[PDB]
Amino acid sequence: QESISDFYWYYSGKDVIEEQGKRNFSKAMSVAKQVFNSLTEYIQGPCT
Amino acid sequence: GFLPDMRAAASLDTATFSTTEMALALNRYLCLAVLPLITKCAPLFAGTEHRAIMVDSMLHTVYRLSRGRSLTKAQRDVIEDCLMALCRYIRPSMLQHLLRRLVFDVPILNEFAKMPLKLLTNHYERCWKYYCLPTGWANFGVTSEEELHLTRKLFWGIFDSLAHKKYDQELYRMAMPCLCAIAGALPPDYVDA
Amino acid sequence: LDFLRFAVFVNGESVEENANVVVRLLIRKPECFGPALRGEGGSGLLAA
Amino acid sequence: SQAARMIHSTAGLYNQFIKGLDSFSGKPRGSGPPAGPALPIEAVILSLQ
Amino acid sequence: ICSCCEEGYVTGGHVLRLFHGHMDECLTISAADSDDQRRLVYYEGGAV
Amino acid sequence: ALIDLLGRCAPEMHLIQAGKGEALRIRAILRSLVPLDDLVGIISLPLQI
Amino acid sequence: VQFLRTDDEVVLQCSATVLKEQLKLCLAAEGFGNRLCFLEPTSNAQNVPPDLAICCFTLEQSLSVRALQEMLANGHRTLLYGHAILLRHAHSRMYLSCLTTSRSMTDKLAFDVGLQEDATGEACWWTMHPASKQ
Repeated sequence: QESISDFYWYYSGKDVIEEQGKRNFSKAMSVAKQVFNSLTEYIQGPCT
Repeated sequence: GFLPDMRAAASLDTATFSTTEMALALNRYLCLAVLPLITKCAPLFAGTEHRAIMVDSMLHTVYRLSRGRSLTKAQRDVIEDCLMALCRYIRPSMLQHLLRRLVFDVPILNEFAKMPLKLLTNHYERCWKYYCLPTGWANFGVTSEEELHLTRKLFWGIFDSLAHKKYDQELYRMAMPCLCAIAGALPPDYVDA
Repeated sequence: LDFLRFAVFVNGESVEENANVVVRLLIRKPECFGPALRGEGGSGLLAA
Repeated sequence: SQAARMIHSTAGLYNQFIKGLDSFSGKPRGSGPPAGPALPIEAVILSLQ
Repeated sequence: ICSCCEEGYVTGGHVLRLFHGHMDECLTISAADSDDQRRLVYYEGGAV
Repeated sequence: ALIDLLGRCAPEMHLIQAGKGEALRIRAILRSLVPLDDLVGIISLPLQI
Repeated sequence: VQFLRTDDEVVLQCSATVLKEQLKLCLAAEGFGNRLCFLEPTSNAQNVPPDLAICCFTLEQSLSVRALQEMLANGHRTLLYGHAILLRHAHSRMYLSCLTTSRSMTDKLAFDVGLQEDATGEACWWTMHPASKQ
């Protein structure tokens, strides 16, 4: 999340995100999606 | 820190010490990071009357460093380029010593005489209003009569030397622009005492 | 020092990233400057 | 509160300046400077501005 | 310092006036350039 | 060697005219490391002809 | 386990040891007629009370490094290491900053710290780093 926030802060000034930035964002968001799915799996069952 | 070292190298230019390791080191140091620095700061030399006494002196040694021996082709080209770039922005009334020194060898049309007369025409084409027009060049006064006699003698020396020498294509079409520039610059009705 | 200047300077130009990193490390460790250019020492270039 | 704080600081600084001025009054400096401490002319100028 | 400060209650590092019960006077030092050289406190009140 | 290394670590002129904050900071640091007086004095030192 | 937060009063205190005696001093500046700061000793308060009226500072704003760079190009938030902060004097309402005047002679590479009227520029922002390994 900190890395993604830094990337957003860097790219905020630019008007249009370039192709490389879009690819990096897609990779980071896919990794974050997998981590979120694992976190959901850890607590999907009512594990107190 | 700059001029004294050039003077020391010019003293070291003699054939007795020309092959010395220190002489080669001094030549290498002069060719790099100091002479190109002078080339870069050449336009800043405009209006250098206050230090004119030293300026001529430095010009002097520069010319010597361009005519010295034991110099690589690249080093000689660097010194010649520095001389031309410097003389580009120097007021013409300051350079009379330069041409009075050049007339030592420029009317000889030797191997080392191609660069000097090239420096002549480029100057005389730039400062043609200094001599031809009765009013002096812009921001400058009227040319001294000594300069007029000097350039007349230079023109006649080049003319008769080229008259009495064998034909050389490169030398001929290098020296012809200089003769044309000198003829154009010096007024037609000049009379020398 | 020769290796550092080889890394910093390439093809007659200076790489800003490498130069900034090198200068950051150098200022972070003043003892790299020796007895001279030292706050505690203060010898001076001409004196040295 | 701010006005009182600047009043206190200004009063102290100007009292120091007045004492410094009165230290060498009536005695020419001559060769060496007066034995009193150097007048805080920079602080006085900055405070006045 | 003021992390545990609460509104409406007196705290340290505060400048304030000590008014009496009738509120017409308060603890004041002597006037400027006084005989006692500002060493005694009085319940003057009024314009002070 | 140290002086040469610090010299070639200087930022480019185009960055200086661009007004980049990092380039100005680096140039200020380099100017703070050594002064001009030392440079001119050491250049003025003669050699063993 | 309380954590520092923005928009609150705070005092910067150092710790020196001279003649096997521990002295605690705090940074303080006047701000009116004198910009330079100095260490006033907060120790030995029983014998002599210190002047703490010019020792209070306020954490005006904390920001990230890249956010600070972007804002320079253009809620009690918790403070964490690696974040720039802005310090403002409580009395003079002038921000602490690193001036370009080098008044020391022992260390030639040492600048001065003082109060400045405006918050513009990068000289008034200070980055925090963890002193300990923990």
